[PDB]
Formats: sequence, structure tokens, C-alpha cells
Amino acid sequence: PRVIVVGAGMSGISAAKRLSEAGITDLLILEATDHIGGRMHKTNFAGINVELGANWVEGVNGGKMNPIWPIVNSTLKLRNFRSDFDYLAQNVYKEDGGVYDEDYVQKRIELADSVEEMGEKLSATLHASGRDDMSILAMQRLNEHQPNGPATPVDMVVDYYKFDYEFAEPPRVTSLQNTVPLATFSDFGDDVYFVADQRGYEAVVYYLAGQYLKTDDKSGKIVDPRLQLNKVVREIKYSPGGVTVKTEDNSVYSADYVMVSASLGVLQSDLIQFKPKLPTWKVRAIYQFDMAVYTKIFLKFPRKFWPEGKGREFFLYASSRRGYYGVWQEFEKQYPDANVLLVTVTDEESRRIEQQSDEQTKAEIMQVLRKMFPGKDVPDATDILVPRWWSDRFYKGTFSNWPVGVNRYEYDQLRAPVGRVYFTGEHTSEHYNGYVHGAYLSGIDSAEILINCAQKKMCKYH
Amino acid sequence: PRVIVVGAGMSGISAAKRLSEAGITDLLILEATDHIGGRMHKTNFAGINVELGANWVEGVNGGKMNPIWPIVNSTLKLRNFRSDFDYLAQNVYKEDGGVYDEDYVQKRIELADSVEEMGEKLSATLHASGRDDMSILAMQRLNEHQPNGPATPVDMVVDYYKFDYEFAEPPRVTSLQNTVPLATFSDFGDDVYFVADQRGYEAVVYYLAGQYLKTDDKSGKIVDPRLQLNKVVREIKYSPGGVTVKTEDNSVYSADYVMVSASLGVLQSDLIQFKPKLPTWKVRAIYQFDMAVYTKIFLKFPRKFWPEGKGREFFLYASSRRGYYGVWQEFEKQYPDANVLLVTVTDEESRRIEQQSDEQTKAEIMQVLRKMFPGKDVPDATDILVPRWWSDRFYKGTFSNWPVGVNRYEYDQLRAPVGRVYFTGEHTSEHYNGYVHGAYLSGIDSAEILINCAQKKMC
Ligand SMILES: [C][N][C][C][C][N][C][C][C][N][C][C][C]([O])N1=C2C(=O)[N]C(=O)N=C2N([C][C]([O])[C]([O])[C]([O])[C]OP([O])(=O)OP([O])(=O)O[C][C]2O[C](N3[C]=NC4=C3N=[C]N=C4[N])[C]([O])[C]2[O])C2=[C]C([C])=C([C])[C]=C21
Ligand SMILES: [C][N][C][C][C][N][C][C][C][N][C][C][C]([O])N1=C2C(=O)[N]C(=O)N=C2N([C][C]([O])[C]([O])[C]([O])[C]OP([O])(=O)OP([O])(=O)O[C][C]2O[C](N3[C]=NC4=C3N=[C]N=C4[N])[C]([O])[C]2[O])C2=[C]C([C])=C([C])[C]=C21
Ligand SMILES: *[C@@H]1O[C@H](CO)[C@@H](O[C@@H]2O[C@H](CO)[C@@H](O)[C@H](O)[C@H]2NC(C)=O)[C@H](O)[C@H]1NC(C)=O
Ligand SMILES: *[C@@H]1O[C@H](CO)[C@@H](O[C@@H]2O[C@H](CO)[C@@H](O)[C@H](O)[C@H]2NC(C)=O)[C@H](O)[C@H]1NC(C)=O
Repeated sequence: PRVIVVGAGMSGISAAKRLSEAGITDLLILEATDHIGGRMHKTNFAGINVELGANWVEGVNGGKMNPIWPIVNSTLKLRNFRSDFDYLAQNVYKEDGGVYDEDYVQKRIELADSVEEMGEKLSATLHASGRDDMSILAMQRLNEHQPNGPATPVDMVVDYYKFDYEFAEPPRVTSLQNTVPLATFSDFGDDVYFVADQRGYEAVVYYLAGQYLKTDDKSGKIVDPRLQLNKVVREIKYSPGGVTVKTEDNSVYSADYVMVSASLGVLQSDLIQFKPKLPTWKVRAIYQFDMAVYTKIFLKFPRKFWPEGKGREFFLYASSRRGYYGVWQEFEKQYPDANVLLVTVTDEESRRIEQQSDEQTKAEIMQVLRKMFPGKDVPDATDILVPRWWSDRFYKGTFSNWPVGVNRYEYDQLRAPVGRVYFTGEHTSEHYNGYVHGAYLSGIDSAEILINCAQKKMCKYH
Repeated sequence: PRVIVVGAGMSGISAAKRLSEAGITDLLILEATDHIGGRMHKTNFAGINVELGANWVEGVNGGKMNPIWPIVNSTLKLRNFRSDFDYLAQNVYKEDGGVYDEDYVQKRIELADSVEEMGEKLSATLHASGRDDMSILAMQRLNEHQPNGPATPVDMVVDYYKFDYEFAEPPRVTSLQNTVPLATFSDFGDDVYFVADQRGYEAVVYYLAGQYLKTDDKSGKIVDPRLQLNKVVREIKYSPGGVTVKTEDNSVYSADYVMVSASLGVLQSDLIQFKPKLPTWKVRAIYQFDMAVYTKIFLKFPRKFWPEGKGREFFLYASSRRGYYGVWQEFEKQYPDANVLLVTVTDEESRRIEQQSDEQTKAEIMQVLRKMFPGKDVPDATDILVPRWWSDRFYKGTFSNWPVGVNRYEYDQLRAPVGRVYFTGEHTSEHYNGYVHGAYLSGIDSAEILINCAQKKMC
């Protein structure tokens, strides 16, 4: 059987790998960009390679082994460090300079955590159809008995840190049932390890790809003609007998099946035309799920003016404006002596910021920093990097988030195949949507469904 | 039967009236503030009375008569004017100076309208159970084929004016099925009339109360001992046989039933303790619904510097920060010669602003106006009025809003009594939650439900 796989991110390379394993080697992987890895991709910033996209292996040291861990931590030995969030209470800055009293902050954190735990108990009891779901915010109101969730500067940045920094949209839009507790953590462990290796987290993808695609003996570059980069799929025609795939440069290919790995945001943007048009139930499923955006803004300074030391890696800015340049990370371990800082924003701020100049964003950040370190002579950043994933047509966002409103059956419709057209990608991960491991696993799962149809003549979906 | 009514806002006065009409006159209305009317309430600003709460009779000129209209337009003849939003396209200001090209804006408005219309068609097809409901944002994504809804400053402000200015929360939190289209307009008509009468929109409530509560023949003030102001209820105990209600000043009252009309926000806050505790099903429905906040910031200036004239009443500021001081109104017709402007914000901005000083808010607003009217010498406002409804423990918000996730059945649980504890108010209105007419009809309905149970034993 010949199979075309659209996209060479983690799930597409992962799917083709699984297919190869089942003996389906008549493969054609069409990648829009000039490289593989997709949302796992590094870039040079001021002399160091930093990750534009995924940066952590999330879910480690738990009851089951996150499949991404061994590859990262053993097979490849990518440099990495366990993130420690235990000292946040000593690191929350007031909108107007200096940090808040630690004990005061630890209490607010402890309360936030208790509400969330109460939320996990409620979640376990909800009807599996998702029909009784509610937003994380509704759960907060219920447990705090207030007509609003966190609303003071400190409780709001603690909330953002707890939720938006993980999911990229606010608790009020997010499905409780599908995120609290989060399977990634329940199954794989509460820890997270930040990859900071010149080779990039994407090395995991090149590794997997190398397990079945031919590579150059001296350079090790993949040279297998089954991988074709710079090939943007623009149309997929499918029928009872097969599928035809056309790229922007006018190439046309034929296969027995096609496996689509492009992000949810790509699917929501109509970059790829389906012929015939996808069924309405499929279309609605696509639009109802959320494609979030998480912007890692890197900054480079001529000198250091923030604290370093035990518990200093992560720090928060308690703005009275929710989500305004709130979550900071300093790199004493990852990029020692580089004088870089990373402030993370998402959702509304991400969209605003992608639409204006980096110079304007830098100036906004400089006022924040000077307000945070009033006693320091804070020098202007000499370099800034604003990743624009939402504006990039091959991504249209950073990762999916399960919103209140999408039920179990609707999520299955999002994953479901349409004729000979199969879907894969993090947004099709049953329990790990939004993650690298979810992409990896979704690739295997989608391939297996295809293998069943193709090899075992089992073509019915659910 | 003796019945205690908590709250003398529109629904409380409405329910007591309906009860009285059924002959249930042994009533005791306990109101927290020193006056009746609740969310319909005026105040003096700049030597003139403006509305801190509701200001429009919404849904007029349609297939059915909005019950409030005749009271306002005929019985009391409160002074009022139909709002015309037809010229918005000429009045959308750029973040940094002047208005946008009118044709460009009109087309953005049209796309927005068209998307909503398609949303209306879609909404009609969803199932009653609510199983296929989605947020308005999800509908916009689906109808426009994008991974996001309106996202440029202009599109965002148009979006904010069309939804948030009506519902006070963003489309992404809002239930499509239960707000688009909206019954209020579908039933009563598309127009809205702005009440600007010194007696206040609250006069409607006073008129209704005077139809059954005693009033002094000279003053006209209510003097019926059945109405007690400054009574903050803090505890309601109930048993299969009756109820006891305790107020903050330590008074204790007994009755056969209690009709609770305090806002959903008050109920989500714990100001009132129920004993025993309300059952889980009740509690979940309470916290799952939204109590929104809409803040009307009035400003007075030493002289006018904004345009007046045809289509000038309403204008938008397209900030790159969604919802930042975005919807403006000038009162050339309402308060001629007053030099007052009204800017409205909601939700996140409302909670942030209520938490800072008026001076700080004024200074933020002066920066926006100056950016809007770079050609003028804009004088600093002389006075500002920032209503703090969310902070007020007797309201904790301004009006409910229906969130994606809650279906009709769960919404109806809000209306459901618990034993002898009955509920009423805008958040219990079957199809008009969030409005003055919804509070009004809600009082009648809730009263009728208690009447059939209490008087005919049909519960
Ligand atoms: C408990 N406590 C704890 C605390 C913690 N906190 C922390 C923070 C975290 N945050 C969140 C997350 C983030 O960070 N990130 C990440 C990480 O880190 N980790 C993980 O895991 N993850 C993540 N992410 C996500 C990821 O990356 C994803 O999921 C993946 O990667 C995906 O994959 P897939 O599915 O495969 O997809 P992609 O890559 O996209 O691929 C696809 C492909 O395809 C292509 N195309 C398109 N279109 C087309 C094509 N071809 C052809 N044709 C056509 N038409 C493209 O190109 C590609 O290649 C993340 C992400 C991101 C972005 C960020 C920024 C971040 C993150
Ligand atoms: C087609 N086209 C369209 C266009 C249009 N646009 C325009 C805009 C609109 N916006 C939205 C709305 C607003 O404006 N507002 C209003 C108006 O205007 N109108 C209407 O209708 N409405 C409105 N609102 C709402 C109303 O006001 C409400 O709903 C009512 O009033 C409610 O009533 P109820 O339910 O009865 O409640 P209240 O009043 O609250 O009452 C209660 C009572 O109780 C008491 N308490 C409490 N707690 C307690 C007590 N007692 C004893 N104890 C205890 N514990 C209180 O005090 C009271 O009295 C509105 C509103 C507002 C606020 C605003 C600001 C606005 C509005
Ligand atoms: C990540 O990988 C390192 C690499 O081995 C692990 O550290 C080794 O663990 C074995 C187990 O006892 C030791 O014998 C080695 O001495 C350890 N190596 C070093 C350099 O200390 C480490 O435990 C791994 N971390 C996780 C979370 O799996
Ligand atoms: C609101 O009330 C005013 C008060 O009457 C209405 O205006 C009158 O309508 C009658 C009906 O024929 C006329 O004969 C009067 O001459 C009108 N009065 C004035 C002052 O014009 C008005 O139409 C009402 N509006 C609505 C929407 O009901």
C-alpha cells in the first residue's frame, strides 16, 4: 500500500515509522518547510540556540514511562534540567517593585492548589460523555464560593501560572474534565525537564526519522527520497479507490491512503483543500476545538540585573492586568552568563503582540522590568526574539487546548478518518493532546488504525 | 400564608405584588439598602441624575409588547430616546489618532453581522439538550474558517460592541444556543430606548410598589410596615414546616415561605447562609451560571471637545488591548449642555478598575481621550463616577450571562425552589435573563409557582 503522510513533525515522522514497522514502506512524507520537527524547533538567538517551540519533556518520574524521556535522557543524552517550582512564593513581584512577603504568597498558592484538588475530585465523577463538563473557572467559583475566580494581582498571576502557562488559554475557557487532573502528569509523573541542548529538542525527531529513513554516512543527513521537504500540500482528493495529493509547486502524487499531520490550526485555516469537502460533522469538530498560542519572548541584556541562586529560575510579575508579561524564567543553568531572560505570554496578549513590532514589545517589557527592579540600573535589552507561531501559516498557533463545549464524542469526530483520509497530530491524542509525547503517541495510534484497515481489512472506525 | 421576600429590587417588588394580587398579603419585604429598586438606580452626577444601573428598555416595536414599555412610555411618561446605532461606521477611532475610513469600517461591521446571522441559523438547529452547543467564538471560527475570531483592533472593538456591550462577557465564554438569537429582541422588537428622566428608570419599580404597598398621601413615600429597609438578610433557616430569617442587625423573622430575590452574584457569595445548606444540585447550578459586571464610568468636562451631531451619539475606541475603554456615548440629546461622556467597560477591566482609585482611572481615561482627539486641547475631566457593583456585597455584579456549558435544564434549576425556599430575579427569568423586563416577569412567575404550591397544593 502506498501512503502519503502530510507533515514531518513528531506525529508524522512517528506515524511513518510505525507504518514502516508494519512493513508499509511505500511511503512519501511531504513536509512544507525546509526541515523536519515542526513545533519542536530551535533557533539562534544572540549566539545561543533556544527553542522556539516545545521546551520540556513534561511528565517524568511517575508510574509509567513517558516514551519521550528515554530518548531524550538516555538515547540521545540531550542536556536538560528538572524544573523546580517550589520557591515561587519568594519570587512574586509587586506591580510597583519588590517581591511580596513569601508567607503571604505561599498561602495564596496553597489555597489555589486546594481548590484545584477539590476540582480533581469533582472531575472524576462527571459523566463520561462530557455532557456535565464545566470550565475550570466555574469549578473555582464553586469551591471558593465567590462570583469570580482569582481577581487580585497576586492570585491572578498565580492562577495564570497554574493554568494559562500550561494550557495557553484561561481557566474560563478550558474544560475541567479534560484537564484537571491532567493525564500527562497522572500517568507519567509530576516532574518536567527543560531541554537546553545545542542540538535542540528536535533531535528526538531526527533520531526517530533516522530509524527508518536513509541517511548520509558522513553528514548523517537524511537522504531518503521518501522524505520530500519544501513540499506544501494544498489539496487532497480522495475516493473509494484512492487519494491524490497536490502541492503548491504543482507536484501531484497518488497513494492508497493519506495521513494528515498538520496542526489543528492549519486544519482550521483551510490551507489544505479537501475534495470532496470534509463532512459537516468533521468540519464542526475541527472548529469547535481550540488551537492556542504560547509566545516565548526571549530578551538579551548587556548585564544581569535580576536574582540568581536557589529558587530563582522562575519568577512572576503580579500585574493588575491579567496575563501581562507575567511568567519569567532566568537561565543561570541553561545558558550561563548569557544574560538572557524569557517572558512567556499566551492567547490575547500573544495575538496582540504578534501584530506589533518587536521594538514596541521590547519597550513594554522594559517598563515592566524597571518597575520590578526599581533599585537596579536596568539596561535596555539589546536583542529580543518574538516567535510568531499564530501568524505562520504552517502552524497557526502552538498547541491545542480542550475547551468547555467539546464533548467526548465531538473530540472523537475530530480524530476520525474520512474515507482513505486519516488524521494524526497532538490534537488527535486521546489523553495527551497538546504535548510532544501526545504527538508521538498519536502518530502510532493513527498508523495502527490505518494498518488495520489496510492489512487486516478492518476499515470501520468506531 | 406569611411570606418573606428578600430584596426590594424589580423582581422582589414584582413578586410581592403578584402575591398580594392572589390575596397573599401577609408579606414582609426585607431590603438591604436604604431604598428599593436595586439594579435600577440613579444618582446625581454633575448636577444631573444619571443611571448607575439599567438605562434602556430593550426590545421595543416588535411582535409582542415588552411589559415594561407601556409603563415607561405611557403610564409614567419617563423621558426617553430610541438609540440609533446606524452610524457607528463613522465613529470608530484609531488607537493613535482620528477615525478609520468609514467604508472600511462599514464592511467590517457587515462581515461581523453576517457571521452572527449565520450563527443564528446554526443555533436554530442545535438540540434542546444543549449537547451540541458551543461558545459564540467557536461559531465565529466555524463561519469564518479561521483558528481565531476577530483579532485586529478594529474587528475586536466591533466584536466587543456587538456582544460584550450587550452581555458583559466575551463571546468565547458565551453560550451560542442561549443568546443567539436573543428572545428579548426576537419577541419584543429590535429597538432600545434610553431612559433619561430625572425621576429615574427606578420610578417603574416605585410605581409598581405603590400599587399595593401603603404610601403617605402628602409625601407619596411608601410607609407600609410590610416594607423594611436597611434589613440585610444573613441567614435563612428552613424546615418542612416553615422558615426563619435573620438579619444583620439581629432581628429574626418567621414565615411560611421565603422568596429570595438577591442577585446570582449575591447567591454565589455566601452573604446569606442557608441552614441547612442548599443541596448539591442547587449549588452547582448556582456556581455554573455567570454573574457579569458592566461599569458605566461617567465623566464631566469643563467644555466639549468631541463631535456632536447626526450619528455622533455612540463611538468606539479601537485599542489594540481588547475591551480597553472601548465604547463611548455622548448625551447631546439626553443632557444637553452637560459636557458629560460615558465610557463603558465590563468583566476583567471592570474588576481591575473597581479595584483602583477614581483618580487612577481618570488618568487612564484622559490618556485615551487625548489619543483620540489629538487635534484638540482636551481638558482633564472635572469629575468622574465609577460605579462599583462587583464590589458591592448586595450585588456582586450587574447581570447574569449564560455561559457555554450550561443547558436549559441546568439553567432552570436556578429557578427551582428548595422546600419552602423560593427564588426569583433576572437570573431565574425563563427567556429574558439579564434584563429589567426579565426581573419583572421573573417576579410574577416565581410568585405564581409559590401560589400554586402554597394555595392549591400543586407543587
Ligand atoms: C505541574 N507543574 C508543571 C509546571 C509546568 N509549566 C511548564 C510550562 C509548559 N508550557 C506548555 C508547553 C510548552 O512549553 N511547549 C511544549 C513543551 O514544552 N512540552 C511539550 O511536550 N509540548 C509542548 N508543545 C507542543 C508540542 O510541540 C506539539 O504538541 C508537537 O510538537 C506537535 O507535533 P505534531 O502534532 O506532529 O505537529 P507539528 O509539529 O505541527 O507537525 C506538523 C508538520 O506539518 C507541516 N505542515 C503543515 N502544513 C503542511 C505541512 N506539511 C505539508 N503540507 C502542509 N499543507 C508543519 O511544517 C510541521 O512540520 C509546545 C509547542 C509550541 C509551538 C510551543 C511554543 C511550546 C510548547
Ligand atoms: C439589537 N441591538 C441591541 C443593542 C443594545 N446595546 C445596549 C447595551 C445594553 N447593555 C446591557 C444592559 C445594561 O445596559 N443594563 C440594563 C439596561 O440598560 N436594560 C435592562 O433591561 N437591564 C439592564 N440591566 C439589568 C437589570 O437592571 C436587572 O436585570 C434588574 O434590575 C435585576 O432586578 P432583580 O433581579 O430584582 O435584582 P436586583 O435589582 O438586584 O434586586 C435585588 C435586591 O435585593 C437586595 N439584597 C441583596 N442582598 C440582600 C438584599 N436584601 C436583603 N438582604 C440581602 N442579603 C438588593 O439590595 C436589591 O435591592 C442592567 C443592570 C446594571 C446593574 C447595569 C450597570 C446595566 C444594566
Ligand atoms: C537521566 O539520565 C542520567 C544518565 O544516566 C541518569 O543518571 C544515571 O543513573 C544511573 C542509575 O543509578 C547511575 O548509575 C548513573 O551514575 C547516573 N548517571 C549520572 C551521570 O549521574 C538520570 O538518573 C536520569 N534522570 C532521569 C530523571 O531519568
Ligand atoms: C411613546 O410614547 C409617545 C407618547 O405618545 C408616542 O408618541 C404619540 O403617539 C400617538 C399615537 O397616534 C400620537 O397621536 C401622538 O401625537 C404621539 N405623541 C407625540 C408626542 O408624538 C410614541 O409613538 C411612543 N413610542 C413607542 C415606541 O411606543
